[PDB]
Amino acid sequence: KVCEISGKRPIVANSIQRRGKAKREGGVGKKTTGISKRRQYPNLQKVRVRVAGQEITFRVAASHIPKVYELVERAKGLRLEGLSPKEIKKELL
RNA sequence: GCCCGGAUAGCUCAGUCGGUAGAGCAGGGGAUUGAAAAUCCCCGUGUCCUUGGUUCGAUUCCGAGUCCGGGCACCA
RNA sequence: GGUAGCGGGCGUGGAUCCCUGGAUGUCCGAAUGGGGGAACCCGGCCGGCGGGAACGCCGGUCACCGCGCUUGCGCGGGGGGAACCUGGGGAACUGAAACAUCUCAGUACCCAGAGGAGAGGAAAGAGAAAUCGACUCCCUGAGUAGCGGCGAGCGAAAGGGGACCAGCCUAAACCGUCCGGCUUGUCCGGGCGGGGUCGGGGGCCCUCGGCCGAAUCCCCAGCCUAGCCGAAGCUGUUGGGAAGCAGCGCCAGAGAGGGUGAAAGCCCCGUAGGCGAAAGGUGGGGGGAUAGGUGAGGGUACCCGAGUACCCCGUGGUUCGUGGAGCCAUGGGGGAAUCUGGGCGGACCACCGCCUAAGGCUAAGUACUCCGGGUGACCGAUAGCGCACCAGUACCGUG
RNA sequence: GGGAAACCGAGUCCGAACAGGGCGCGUCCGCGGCCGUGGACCCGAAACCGGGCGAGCUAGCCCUGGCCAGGGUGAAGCUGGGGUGAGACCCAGUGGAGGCCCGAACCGGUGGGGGAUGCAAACCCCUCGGAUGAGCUGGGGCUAGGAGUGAAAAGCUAACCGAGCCCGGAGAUAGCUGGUUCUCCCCGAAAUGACUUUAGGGUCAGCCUCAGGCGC
RNA sequence: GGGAUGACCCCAGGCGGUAGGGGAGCGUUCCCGAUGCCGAUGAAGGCCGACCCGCGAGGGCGGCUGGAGGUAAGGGAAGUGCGAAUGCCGGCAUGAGUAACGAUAAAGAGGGUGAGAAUCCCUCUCGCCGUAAGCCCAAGGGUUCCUACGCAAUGGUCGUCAGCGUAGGGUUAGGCGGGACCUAAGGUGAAGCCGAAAGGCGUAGCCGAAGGGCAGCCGGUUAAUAUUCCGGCCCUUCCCGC
RNA sequence: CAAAUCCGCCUCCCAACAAGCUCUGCGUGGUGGGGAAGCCCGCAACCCCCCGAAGCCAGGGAGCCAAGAAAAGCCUCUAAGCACAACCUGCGGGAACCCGUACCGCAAACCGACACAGGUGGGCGGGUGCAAGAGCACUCAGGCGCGCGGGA
RNA sequence: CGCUUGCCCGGUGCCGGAAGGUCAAGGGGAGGGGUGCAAGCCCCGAACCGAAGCCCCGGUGAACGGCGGCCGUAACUAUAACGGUCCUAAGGUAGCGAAAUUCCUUGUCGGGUAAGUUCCGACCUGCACGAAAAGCGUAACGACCGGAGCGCUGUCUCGGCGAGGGACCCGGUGAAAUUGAACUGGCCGUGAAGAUGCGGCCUACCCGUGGCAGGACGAAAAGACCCCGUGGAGCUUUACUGCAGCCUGGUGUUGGCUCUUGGUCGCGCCUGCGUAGGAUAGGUGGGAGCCUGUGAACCCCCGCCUCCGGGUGGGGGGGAGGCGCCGGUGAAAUACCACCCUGGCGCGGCUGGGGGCCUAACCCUCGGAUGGGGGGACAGCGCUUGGCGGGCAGUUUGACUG
RNA sequence: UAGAAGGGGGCCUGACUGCGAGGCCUGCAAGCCGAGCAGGGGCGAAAGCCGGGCCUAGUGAACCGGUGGUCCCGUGUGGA
Repeated sequence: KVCEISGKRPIVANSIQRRGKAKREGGVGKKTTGISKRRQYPNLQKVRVRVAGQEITFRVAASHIPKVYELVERAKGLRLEGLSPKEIKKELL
């Protein structure tokens, strides 16, 4: 699934199996014994964090963890209550 | 093809951190006992592969040649 | 209405009939009060009807999600569409005279989204020209340059001819205000407003002020949705019938065509030519109005889009299949600078040049044909659409 | 025009070479024959892949109901009697157990005959297996295509399953088999060789034909 | 060879033919020729001929049929010629008056009716079923129920008959069965979790029945309905008032 | 998942293969209906014995191991509330909606292209005889002779 | 159910082994190269450290599996209790045996029959039984397969008669596969080698109805069998290549405090005893002076190293003296000062391994918690490295060929 | 084939570079024989002979790579 901050989501990539010797060394070069489709995923993770009274957690790529703690800070100038951890986040840019 | 180890007594192997060439086994002479062994004394044996060079000389230290032994790859 | 028949009616006091606007429109269906085996059952609240409290009708109103403004109130969305379009996923038969890389192919297909189109789009561009100057589309370039078990095969771009013609708004410094935090400070950060948009510009300090103009609104012309006017021939004869044949005439901006008992410019409907809208659509094509935008110096060096550029690992796009492998995109790890900044010109270094990434919009030229009209060295009932006829019907299948 | 190219040019390339030697004197449209790419003369597979439709037939399990005439055998346990120091134990009576027995309904299919353009795309007659259980059965549910289910045959999954049906890719491919439509005139073959994952298929040579030229 | 090239006369040779190569023609559809030409005193198409012209494919001529179209000379395009494909569509033949007429429970006579009766109606004999071949419900079917007129077809024969044709009748509920009650497997699904899209899970809730809950018995009437209509006896809920 | 006078746990007066209060079945019951075989369509009893369920009283009893649905209606306990409400027991008068109901239904009307010798769940299924029975033979009620026939 | 289930861990599998060999990314960088005028910027790259797997050492049978040959010998002959020799991981035990296993085979004896390739009992030269793909047995059970008797019969010698439903004749209704056209005979021959159809001869007036199956190479199904096609599809494995899954090193999510050790670069101290020689000489260069109130000679208290000869560092006292050249020996000589690792200690940076304890990420739990317990930087997950991998997929497995 | 191709010695390296008229063989592509000119050599006094071996088998197209050289190309220019 997808990063709530960065918008990164799984992609398709190939998997190329080669044998043989680099041309760059010894020679003749490499042959592709096979190729298959497969997918790469974003290293994502949970970040739980304070903000107001409620708990509110984010499921974000590891590479943007910081950007959450940054968002917490710059929502210090903002009126936040209402039994709605759900709307805090929604109202959280 | 590329990177490691090695050659020393008949066999199998230990060495000065440059100045000594040494073990075990086998073979041989004797001690021995009912037989065969196991004890125990005693000796034989060298171009240290190899040609060069460092050096006061070198088995050791370094260029190089040679063969035996490993290790990892490529093959149109 | 497709009219025949009973059995009744209407109309120059202008009917039937055609165009435009409105009214009414059960039940199902995205289906939305709730339920459900689609067209059926069952409710709440407010009002109405019956003698009407129990019963039953009638009208109004009650789904969920997303955005905004004091929990209510406002805007929106949902589904369908012959092709045509963009994005996310994405085969195999086959070809290679076997097959595995390669090919068929980013094809068939699935999914989401857009609209009368869609996509793209104003240079971190092309590439070698003392060069060009957004994007799309056609003709060349060219089966060229290249890619390739260098096999089978795949296959660019620049440049030249045309079509169309258009350019714009923000982020950031700096300034003002409203609100809510803190360690109550000339402070931190949030919403508006102002400033500001570039191949060098902008901000801040000090000395000089004028046209360009909508893609937004308004008005017209024209056009679509009913219709109207239209020239000129008689007789005889053969014949079931004249439009044939014969005598004597006439029109033509009209001798396209169809019809009439056979074969007709002048009998009928038309054709050439010319007319017409109260109402609804359309509409810079032609006129008007705003919104918006236009200079120069000299100094400070405060700002120019960040987990980004950049390097490394894994992949995709391109003619490029690891190759000397750049450029453009990016899942993972590390990780800057603000113009003495940064990317590109096919590893790399140095010279010489090109361009300003990390926010957005933007007509026209192009695509398709459910729909209407025009044509045909197209078919003429085993043809042509599957259907000229009551056909996606009868009939076949659980579907 | 030569050359891989730099390049040179009526020449140019290998070469030291005024040796030798290799290559070096029209276009446009119409018409007709043949070739390449596209189904490319027409009909035909067994199969492969994609998206859907099927558990109202059949297989398993889940929820809730229903059904099994009448006979037969007689487990344990009770109660009494006996036995012993106490007991084990042994008798009678009672009692009604069980993937027990006979046999309908009901579930099944063992042997033989009939049927064989059938009454019937699995039937009929005689005979036979089970029948309180690992039992049969109605209604409501769930699992699917390299997947389900299976007391296990590769069985079943809507009258043909060693991988269902429908539509599409699609006019797959088919070195194989079949078929190919009016008339007259002139000429008229081959069934050999070489190579071929080749051997009933091909490529070159050979043998048929037409046009132009040459002329014993 | 003539050679007044005449495509006509004279002379001399060649002419079996599969795969194939080459050369000439004939016919089918459509276009120019066309605002023309033929045509009811008869177009196209159809049927006949012993006649005329062509080597032949073909083309003329004549007679009958047909009733509104046809289209030269000279040229141009192509869906252009069938006997075979276990070819495709349709029509009609052969087997042939042949095998069959769907349980071996079984028939006979007399009266009706009618154009017409082995096959319809009535009566009397005979035979077959009777944990059925009888009666009552559930599913599924969808007017087949009842009546009046009928018999072309459907019926394995016949048909005056019918589950057939035309037309009109006929299904009545507080208490029977479902729904304005309940929950079962399972399904759906607030909160909530997951997945490239499509979508997959899931607490409470909701749907879901032949299981739980729940008030009707005995008689009579129709051509065709009956715990539904009618009669006697016996019940259940709501609402208002005392 | 204390809110209870209800449940559940202790403790002690009475009371116990009972009585008492309940709730079903069958019997009877005011009275209402029905009512053969027989002639051309028609006279109005209803009593006594015997066999007897697999049905009823039903949540009955015993034995056994494999240890045998949920929820509402229905009783009771209290919450907020409310006590001029509100329930409960009689008695009177009102009110009581939607859908199905013909016919075939082991079959010629359903599944099998057919008026097909096949397939199809629940209840009733009389009498006599053969040991029993839903078995077998005949037979009640009721229904049929199977939509081609005649001769040899 | 009963009685039992022997021997072989060479090879395959699985289980155990903190050593050792091989080993990918990664760490590390001796040294090389391209370019710049250079600062630099760019490529390659050797030692060494570096997982799972593999090698290696062991275990393991109700784990895959396996369980011998040739010659000789007893006072008749026959045969061998005994013996020799080769091979193996080990050489088949008990029990059964011409068998659902036996080729030779109808083995040979016996039983049953008048006669018995079958059947039952025996014997073994078991082509080719054998212990949990169990061995030898076993009351009761069986629409299972074999061999026998008794009873009874149309099964048969060997057929007969009879019944009903069809077959046949008449009235009504009326199909089918098949079909080049047909005026459709025998024998010998002939022919693409099995003739109604050609040749010669022989037979035979025209047309039907009930019967039979020898022929029309009769009908039906574009042969399963055999080939053939560089045709298809299901199954297998130590066939090829991949993929799901599982294992594993480095990273990220990932943090505190200790102890213990590696490798590297700094520096600061040591380190060295052949023969001779004052005495324990590392090299090479410098070198005529150095040391002491920056308290020297001598003694005692005390650490470390040793070739046991000595070398060297501290503390306390004490007082004014110490060394080299020269000399002499040796290849090389001395005091003092330099760069230099031959090996070692001490603080340093720089990364890198193992042990513990913590709690605060992550995960599990607790009468529902802004909290308490438990695990804990491990586990899970992202990217990446190498391995195992018929559990799954695509395919290849030649031609000639009397 | 001894009128040496056989046996023995001396000096050598033509087991050359650049070409090659003309033919054998032949579907293709391959295989074979080769006089002669230029250059620089060996043996011989010279004539001359030598472009491996008495002769006919001892072999493998293209593709992809390795090493050593050289006139060539070198993605704006120099170099890589």
